[PDB]
Amino acid sequence: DPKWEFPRKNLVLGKTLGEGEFGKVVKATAFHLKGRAGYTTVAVKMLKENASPSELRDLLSEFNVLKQVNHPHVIKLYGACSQDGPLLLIVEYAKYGSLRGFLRESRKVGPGYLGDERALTMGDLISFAWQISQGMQYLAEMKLVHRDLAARNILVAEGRKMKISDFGLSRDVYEEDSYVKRSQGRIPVKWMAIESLFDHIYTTQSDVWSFGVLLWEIVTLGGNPYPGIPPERLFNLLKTGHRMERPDNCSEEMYRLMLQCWKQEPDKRPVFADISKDLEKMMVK
Amino acid sequence: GPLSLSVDAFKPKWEFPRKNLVLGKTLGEGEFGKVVKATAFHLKGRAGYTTVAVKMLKENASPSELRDLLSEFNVLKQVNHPHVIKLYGACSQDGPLLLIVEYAKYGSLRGFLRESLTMGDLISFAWQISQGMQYLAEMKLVHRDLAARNILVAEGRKMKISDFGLSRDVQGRIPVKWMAIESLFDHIYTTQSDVWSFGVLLWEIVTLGGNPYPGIPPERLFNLLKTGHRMERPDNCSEEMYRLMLQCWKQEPDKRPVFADISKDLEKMMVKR
Ligand SMILES: CO[C@]1(C(=O)N[C@@H](C)c2ccc(-n3cc(F)cn3)nc2)CC[C@H](c2nc(C)cc(Nc3cc(C)[nH]n3)n2)CC1
Ligand SMILES: CO[C@]1(C(=O)N[C@@H](C)c2ccc(-n3cc(F)cn3)nc2)CC[C@H](c2nc(C)cc(Nc3cc(C)[nH]n3)n2)CC1
Repeated sequence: DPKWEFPRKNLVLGKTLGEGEFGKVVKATAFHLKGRAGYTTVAVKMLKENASPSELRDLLSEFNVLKQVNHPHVIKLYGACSQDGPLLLIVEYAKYGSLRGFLRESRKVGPGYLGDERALTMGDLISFAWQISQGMQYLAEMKLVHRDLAARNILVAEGRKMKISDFGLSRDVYEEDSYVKRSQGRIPVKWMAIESLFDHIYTTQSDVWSFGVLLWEIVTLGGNPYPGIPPERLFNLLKTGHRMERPDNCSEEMYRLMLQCWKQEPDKRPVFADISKDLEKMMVK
Repeated sequence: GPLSLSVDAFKPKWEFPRKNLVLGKTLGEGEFGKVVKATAFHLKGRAGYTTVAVKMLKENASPSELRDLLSEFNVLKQVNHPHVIKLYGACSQDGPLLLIVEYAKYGSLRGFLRESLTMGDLISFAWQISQGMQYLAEMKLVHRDLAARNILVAEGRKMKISDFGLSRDVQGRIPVKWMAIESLFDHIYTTQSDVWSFGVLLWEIVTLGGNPYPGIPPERLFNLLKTGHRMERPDNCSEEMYRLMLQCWKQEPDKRPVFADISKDLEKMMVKR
């Protein structure tokens, strides 16, 4: 595609920001990038030499999705180097890294959580959730289930701006408002809705479940969900009716919103436009 | 679904009591799971403590990971061969799912070779793997993920085939650089695609844990293999051995050798030394 193909000579790759088993994200710089003069700091998502067909299909799918979606709280695609070399995916540089990493740092790093850029209040945590909810509102409007919504997969940009990232597992759902796969999914079990885990059904309403898990991560400052519980235990735990308890540092109003997101029946959960309104009513109060 | 049924089913011959397992140091770990050394008291009617390896999931494990671990348990109950990694059992009643397997002291074959052995030792390793694969092929088991990282090196340098989480009897998460051409283009996995992968494993042995297709990205390999290209003859490799690699990488699966032929070729190399 000529609108997205970037000259490889103009990209210069730097240090590794982080790494999986099959791929990595490196800090980079790009010369003469989409009208800009000079160099621009960017992130490059790419595969390792041990890459599977599924990892390659997912990186290709992330590229496809990112060409079609533009939102202030969705990570911005600049382009790709995809001829005479490996597939390099050029995306916006979010300076604070993951939301999980950012929030876990605020425990350790002063001024820290307080109930400018390192001082956090409950007001700021609600704001972060609201930004992500606004991005998911838009992504649900585009007929697009993210599936892997979690605090490790949100990035934190300049001005503490939330950027939904890691679109490799996201699927189109124009067909039937649902994505169903026969085989087992690669979403971590502790972020999955009950119908996704048991029945393999992924909708906007299972992204609402996952968002509920993200809310819990946000208020506990990057907590590990279902702490100490093996992931195989989630099948029986969720079926019988159990959900994560109210974390210390969380209002009744916020916990009701979490419990709403984790209703067994997906029609009884709130849509992303309602979630945005709840968080607005929390903010103003 | 399939996994909720398996998990529930999974929760006597293979149930090891948790109180007799003492987990030791971590041997290594991926994103979603780890392998730890342990001591097992009264393991399968054996006196005292037996050193074992324990595979457990990490707490961000997916359904895919959990299925693979249960699938490995399912496969390893049906197989017993000196060059396949032995299952002793599982802890399923007391906390997380622990899979208890044979302990091989030197780690992965890839890691063993990268530390480094004569050409006779290298040919002996390829033969052992080929023997275990001849056994697996006879048991109707396609391994799928044959590679030097998925072979373990036990005491006396005995090769153990391992990592049975992706094996199937009779989308894709096997790395592109080890997959057969019909696997790449048609998603077909047979004994003859294990042969292809063994050929890549054979290349890894003679290079002392080399990275296959070095400086070619996996995305470009599809069209290089389709057109006819293969890896050239590596250094410290005979004409006889390279010919055996090239035949494992024939496009048509019928033209590739079976594992009896491979073993027979390797038996004929060692007797001529
Ligand atoms: C959560 O993401 C990180 C990580 O460790 N990811 C692992 C788990 C990971 C797994 C698979 C693959 N794959 C990449 C592929 F192409 C395929 N898989 N890459 C990485 C940790 C945070 C890191 C980062 N740190 C800082 C300080 C800034 C920053 N800015 C960014 C990052 C981006 C994309 N834009 N701007 N990113 C990015 C990588
Ligand atoms: C290739 O295997 C190692 C590794 O780092 N693997 C990573 C990449 C990895 C990924 C996923 C999971 N998962 C485990 C799960 F349950 C799910 N995923 N575990 C580990 C490196 C070698 C290490 C080892 N070192 C030594 C010195 C000895 C040794 N002996 C053994 C090992 C066994 C099984 N029996 N005896 N093993 C075992 C782990």
